[PDB]
Amino acid sequence: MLGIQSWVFTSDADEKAAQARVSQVNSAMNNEYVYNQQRGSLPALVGDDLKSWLMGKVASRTVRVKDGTDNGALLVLPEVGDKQKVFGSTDNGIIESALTESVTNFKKQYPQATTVQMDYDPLTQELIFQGVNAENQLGTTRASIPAADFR
Amino acid sequence: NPSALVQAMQKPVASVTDSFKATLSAKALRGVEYASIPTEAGFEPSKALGDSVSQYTADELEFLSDARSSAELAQRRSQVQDTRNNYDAMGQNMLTTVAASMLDVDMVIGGGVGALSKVSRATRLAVGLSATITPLDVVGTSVGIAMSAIPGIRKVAKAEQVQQGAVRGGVNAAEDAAGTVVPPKDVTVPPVREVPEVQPIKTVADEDYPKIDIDTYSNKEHIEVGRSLKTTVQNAVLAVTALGDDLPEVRALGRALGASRAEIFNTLSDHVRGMSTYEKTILLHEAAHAKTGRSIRAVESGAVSDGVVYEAVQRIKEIQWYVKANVDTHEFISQLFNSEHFRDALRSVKMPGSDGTLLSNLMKRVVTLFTGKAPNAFDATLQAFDPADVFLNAPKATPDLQSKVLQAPNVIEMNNKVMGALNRNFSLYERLKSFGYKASTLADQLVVDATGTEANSAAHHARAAHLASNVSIVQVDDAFRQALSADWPLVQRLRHPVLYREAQRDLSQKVYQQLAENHDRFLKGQSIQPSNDPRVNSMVDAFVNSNWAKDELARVKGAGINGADAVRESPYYLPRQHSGNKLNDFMRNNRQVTKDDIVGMYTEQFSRMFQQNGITPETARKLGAKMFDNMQDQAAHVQGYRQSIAGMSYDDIENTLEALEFDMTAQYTTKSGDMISPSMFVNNDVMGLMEGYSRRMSGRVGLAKAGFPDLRDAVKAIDEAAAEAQDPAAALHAFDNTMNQILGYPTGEDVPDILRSASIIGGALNLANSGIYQLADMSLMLQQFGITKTLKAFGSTAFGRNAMDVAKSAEFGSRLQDVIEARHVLSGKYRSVLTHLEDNRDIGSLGVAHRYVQQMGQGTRFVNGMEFIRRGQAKLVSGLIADTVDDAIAGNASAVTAMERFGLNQQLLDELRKATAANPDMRKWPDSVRMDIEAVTHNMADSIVLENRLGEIPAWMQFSSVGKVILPYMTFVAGAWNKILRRTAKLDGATGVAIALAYQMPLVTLSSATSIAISGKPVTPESVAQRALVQVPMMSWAGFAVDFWANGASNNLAALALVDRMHAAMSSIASGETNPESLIKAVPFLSILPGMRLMGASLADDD
Amino acid sequence: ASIPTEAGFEPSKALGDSVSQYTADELEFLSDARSSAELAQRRSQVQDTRNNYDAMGQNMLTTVAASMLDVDMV
Amino acid sequence: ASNVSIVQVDDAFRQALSADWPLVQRLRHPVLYREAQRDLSQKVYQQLAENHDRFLKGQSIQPSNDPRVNSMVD
Amino acid sequence: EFDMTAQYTTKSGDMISPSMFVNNDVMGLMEGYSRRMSGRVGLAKAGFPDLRDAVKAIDEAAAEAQDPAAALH
Repeated sequence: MLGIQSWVFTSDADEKAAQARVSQVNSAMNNEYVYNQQRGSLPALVGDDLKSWLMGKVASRTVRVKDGTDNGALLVLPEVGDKQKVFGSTDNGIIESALTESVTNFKKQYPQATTVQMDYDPLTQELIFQGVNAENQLGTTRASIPAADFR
Repeated sequence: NPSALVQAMQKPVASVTDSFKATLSAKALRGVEYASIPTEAGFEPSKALGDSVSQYTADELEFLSDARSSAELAQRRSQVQDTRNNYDAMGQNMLTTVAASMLDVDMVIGGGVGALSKVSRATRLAVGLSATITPLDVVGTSVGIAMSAIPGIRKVAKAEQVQQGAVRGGVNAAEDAAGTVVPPKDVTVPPVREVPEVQPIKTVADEDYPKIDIDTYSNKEHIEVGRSLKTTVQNAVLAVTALGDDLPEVRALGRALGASRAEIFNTLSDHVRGMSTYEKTILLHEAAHAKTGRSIRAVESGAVSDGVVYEAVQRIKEIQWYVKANVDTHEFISQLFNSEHFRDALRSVKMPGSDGTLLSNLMKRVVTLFTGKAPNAFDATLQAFDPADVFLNAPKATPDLQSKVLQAPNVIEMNNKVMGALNRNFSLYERLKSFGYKASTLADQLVVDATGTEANSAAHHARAAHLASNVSIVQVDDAFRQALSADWPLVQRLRHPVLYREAQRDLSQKVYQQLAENHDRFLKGQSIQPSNDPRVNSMVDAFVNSNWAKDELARVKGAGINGADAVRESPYYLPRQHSGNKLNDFMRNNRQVTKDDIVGMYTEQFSRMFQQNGITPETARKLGAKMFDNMQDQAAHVQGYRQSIAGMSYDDIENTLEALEFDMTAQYTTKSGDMISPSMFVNNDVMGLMEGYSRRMSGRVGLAKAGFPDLRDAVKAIDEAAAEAQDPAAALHAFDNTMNQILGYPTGEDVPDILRSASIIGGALNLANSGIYQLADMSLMLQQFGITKTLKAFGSTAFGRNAMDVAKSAEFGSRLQDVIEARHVLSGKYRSVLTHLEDNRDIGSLGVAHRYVQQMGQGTRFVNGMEFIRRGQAKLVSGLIADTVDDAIAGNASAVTAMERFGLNQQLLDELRKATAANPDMRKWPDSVRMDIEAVTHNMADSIVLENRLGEIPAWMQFSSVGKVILPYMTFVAGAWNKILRRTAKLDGATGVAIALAYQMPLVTLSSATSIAISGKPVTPESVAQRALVQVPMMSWAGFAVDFWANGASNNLAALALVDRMHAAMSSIASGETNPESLIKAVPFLSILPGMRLMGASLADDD
Repeated sequence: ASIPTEAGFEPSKALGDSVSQYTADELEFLSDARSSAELAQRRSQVQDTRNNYDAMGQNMLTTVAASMLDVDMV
Repeated sequence: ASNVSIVQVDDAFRQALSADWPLVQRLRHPVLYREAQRDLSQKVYQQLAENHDRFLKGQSIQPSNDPRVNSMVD
Repeated sequence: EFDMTAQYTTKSGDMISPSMFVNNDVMGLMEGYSRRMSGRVGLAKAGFPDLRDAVKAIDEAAAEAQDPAAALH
């Protein structure tokens, strides 16, 4: 699910990417748990059952963009009312191919960025990309793309 | 038996609403969108939900229990679901939910599903995350983000490039196919070239968007580098050591410190690379001030009794004490660094209780502080103690603001300039005080909103009183709407606009007549009986239960406002007035009746009324003639105070005798044999008779509580104050205009009601450190964006050229400004046209209503919004007619030969020219020619509405140069509307806040551009944007959003309730508390920004 | 004093069947509970109050002097 | 007569800090513990100023968003 | 009567206002009021609704003893 290729002989570069992606998944799970708790909709589970519930919730929204470098890139799509209005399709295999140009351009503009985060702004019908740092802190790089051309 | 004693001695359980405070809690602001749904007999929202009540969060139930019929419940259950879906997406990031409290229009104005719950959750989240280092900074930053994302614009594309890009998809996305059908053994190239069906569109980053960032370091100690990027001290230090191979082996000291604020550089890994070796050592030398963070913790009970540090602080304080007798901690510690000979002073002394110089042992403890490792690195700091652009800065009073017009050198000027851009009243209070001293004392009693004393101005009390009335006017308004909900579905209203208006006039007459009987019967101890029309009973019942009739009579008697005890009370009370409109309209159709008959008519009544006082016949005729002269003035809106000081302003006989009982059924006979009676000229409508009474009585009650229960001394106190300034004429005029506005009279200008804006004055210092200035600065930059886009849009279209150009010409700009501002139409000669158009046509007459009824959601948000456009367009049409009539009278032949198309002739024109020359003032036309030119204009007004529907220029109007700018206007606006609905397609609140601005913004731009040119200065986009602020400050822009959301009586509740929620928070802030709740409540003007983004960016998209 | 109040607590509904083992003044002292912990502590104190006076009941006169010498009572 | 009603407000102040400050914590950080009372006193004093001036002018009262202040005022 | 918000400016440029010196605690403000009002109410019911004659009745009583200074004290 992390999208790493080498499975027999691995260099330190793969180790760094795995380490970053584990923290990314942890941050996503923390945000999901906080959002669920605030609405008062958490299930009656504890420990491993809750961990599995959260992991299953997060697992459905993961997409492994392909191009840009080796190991590609990893993104977690935001939650939307209905996918057919924003993304234009309910299948992830098409969005994965469609996001390639935007991801490649974003990485070309900001080489120093290691990870990418995606968010949706309903008020102006806009998709936003931003670089992220460890400890759930955010960077200064940002980009904007309308939904119409993506569809 | 025994269990009876236990419960007999317990205390009663608390109510089930005493708990849940700050979550449940004003229904009018929550049922606007469902107003016109008829009530269902015997419906009960609890009995209809049944088992389903177990799937809601204790506030959704609160919002659902208001249903009065099944359809209303069905619609509420639908809205509650969209409210969940919207907030699910925003939950992906915790910070964004904090900014949702200030940027969701539905939540800050009204209509949303719960407002208190969201705010009380945002405050808790902001407090939690801080455990951007204090709760205020979390609130401040949450909005800095979520608004800095540069938007993308559409652009035309070449078809070939897009198809090439799309083809590289599918490929690179079909390599994951299994290919078990048509294997590679059975593949062949097709004999024709395919091509996909993509559209030719690009996206391009915008260029004019500002780079918005929020300053959150001014009120804290911080380090400046090279006086941008913002980081922390414990982050910067590590980077220095890593990329510090050119440093003396100091590097170990840096490593030790790195394992032990805010920093700003004017890419981090390269900033430190562009620094010399010397500077980056001073960077560590100043970072050695880490003691301050630790001195504070040992003064506060944070480091309770932890050894090492607790002892080091004590034995530094002891040395601090010693130096005084023999030769706060922060200044001593700072002096240890920022000086040379101070260190030399301590070398010449040894300690009284241990070996070593006094200086030596002082350093021993600093290392324990900024390292924390108990008691060898003294050599490093000793050698680091031996000009660069790195400094340690103490907190400063004036934040850094990016906008041009807000920068000031000290704190008083900055505060004065900030409040000016938010509220209209401030610049008025400021201008009143320049008239000497007597004015200053009187200003505080009229317009100010004091924050630190009980004695408060008259406007404040009037505002407070005017909310009570509207809470009960609304309940009757919603009954009128429901009476016609049937028999007139939305589709029918759009076809028969003219006839639809009479369905209201009939009910108004019926109800008004019914309320006359029940009053006179109640006053004489008889019995009331119902009517046989089912609508009238419901309308009357909604009126008695509304209960405003007794409330007003009770309130007006409070403070004993002049001769108010003479009135009589009953639940069915309703005032009485004559109407100047019904008189003119009746005298127009019939021309056998002349002024000679109305005066004789009133003479008969007056002669009989005062018989017992020996009224001589001459006075009878004088009074009869002065009941007609001051009745025409009522229709033209030229009245004002100083003519109703004897008593109250609602008696038709007092207002006639003061200027130096009627049968209402006695029949008079005219010259031609037609019979006439005074009953035909009485006012009939209800709502237009309730609002007028309430507005003026609120103004009188507010003025009394300030210290003027009677206006007779109020006039004198003004006449005396004006005779102190160097120019008494201006001061008297200003005070008269202010008093007319307070009492609710037509001043002739187009401005919002005075009660809608506040004049907060108080503590400057406390406000500055709250952080409001940073949030006010941000909302003020986005104006540049919208106005720049509007100017570019005018520059692009062909119609925009010559329209932005007539506004510069001195030959025509002045007249266009007057046409936009409606200065010739609101009062005076020509108001007949506006009255005829205003209340004799419906939204169906716009034409644009038909063209969009199905894209826009066909609901209330459509009809509620279209009234705003009606009332916008009527003024423009009337102003155009008024301009083109005066132009004709001036002498322009081309206009005269177009005027005559509707009935002019030499006889009328000669008399008009003669009359205008004798007196150019002409507050009204003479009685000799009134009824002809009045009819000529009305014929014109109708024709333009029919030909102009499409947004076209009629053939006979080609002569008018200014008309070329007004008539085609509505086609220009329709272009912007199409592009927005091609982007959202919903028409929710955020879309309404964009459409309203799309319609209303350009007019302000043209008016401001015209205003700048005549003053002989260049017209640049920044200049236009700055001049627009002195016409419509930020808090008045939000007025338009409220105007497009609600109509009529429901508008006042929302518009007023925002201002008091601002005053009540700034008052608490000025006192000394800065709870983040206060900061959230204190900036209601910040809601329109996301709506501004949609309109501003949408004007750059290609078609 | 310093025990937080419990929302919707009712001392009569929490005792249930147990109300049949008290002397009509112990019930008076027990009906003041505002939360479960307070009731649990009151039920504990009522027991020490019985144990103390059991010993003093061995001699009738000593119970007469108990009215003037028990600090908690005076 | 006065003290019969001063006490009911005293017991509310104690209960507002019963949580967030168990007896063991009070014994470690004596100096800082004093500010937790000064903060609530300021908040409540400020809140009671608004509701008085609004009551005297015939307006309406509204609650606050901090759960302790509502209980203290009640 | 005091504005309580109007801002004054000192010699050094620091701004100052009278709001900073108001009392804030509640309990220490309730007990002080109650204790003195109880004392005034009790004194009124004894026959001295106003202290002006209460002072006089003491000044007159002291001038009878052999040592007026001690009695007044």
